[PDB]
Amino acid sequence: DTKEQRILRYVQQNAKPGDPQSVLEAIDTYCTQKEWAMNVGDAKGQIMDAVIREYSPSLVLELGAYCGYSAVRMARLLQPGARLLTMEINPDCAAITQQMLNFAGLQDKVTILNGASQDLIPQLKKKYDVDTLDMVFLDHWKDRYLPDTLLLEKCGLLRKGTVLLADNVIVPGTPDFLAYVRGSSSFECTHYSSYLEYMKVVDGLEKAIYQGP
Ligand SMILES: C[C@H](C[C@H]1O[C@@H](n2cnc3c(N)ncnc32)[C@H](O)[C@@H]1O)NC(=O)c1cc(-c2ccc(F)cc2)cc(O)c1O
Ligand SMILES: [Cl-]
Ligand SMILES: [Cl-]
Ligand SMILES: [Mg+2]
Repeated sequence: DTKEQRILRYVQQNAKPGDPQSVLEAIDTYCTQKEWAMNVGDAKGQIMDAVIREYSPSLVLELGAYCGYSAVRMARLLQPGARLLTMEINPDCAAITQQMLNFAGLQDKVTILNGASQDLIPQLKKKYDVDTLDMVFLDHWKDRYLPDTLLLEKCGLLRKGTVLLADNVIVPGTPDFLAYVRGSSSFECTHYSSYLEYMKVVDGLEKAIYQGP
């Protein structure tokens, strides 16, 4: 089996069904003590929590679900009736994410789509009945942050106030995306310095609020 399968099994055997916080704790324990994995982690995850609570978004889009850690993290703080859509290109990881959400009891709040963000984004309006997004969490391939931001705008999915929150802007790094949003009058940016998940290595989140054209 794979690392991701081991993580899922660990959660199933060390967390409480229907208890998202126990799921996050289980994943953090496994990744600290057993095998590292690219979940956003507790350090950055606390910042994410603070952002989600500030904005109380009704519709969030996540790019790059992996095992569902961040989807659990965000969805557990959404208000009743609010929704998360998350995309994952790797079919094995999409199935793990689905099962992780099911175990957490969040499956009614979250739709996990198996596919590439650049193919699925242009379908959101006609196929998934999306008007505009309140928040976007970018955590997929780092060289796709910029192209998919531009794609989101082209598709009419951003509104005044939409919050983009980007993981890994320092490690592995997303230098084109950071230069772009920081230099654009269409975004208001804030940098939240933190640490790479499960590691004593500096990383950060960037928040970029869309201001319109
Ligand atoms: C990119 C991955 C996260 C997931 O993104 C999905 N994905 C891809 N492209 C697409 C698409 N176009 N559409 C949808 N899903 C998509 C994929 O299949 C992964 O499951 N994340 C990382 O590689 C990542 C790596 C590190 C990292 C840091 C220090 C190191 F020494 C080594 C690795 C830390 C992090 O925090 C990460 O987030
Ligand atoms: Cl994650
Ligand atoms: Cl951490
Ligand atoms: Mg990441």
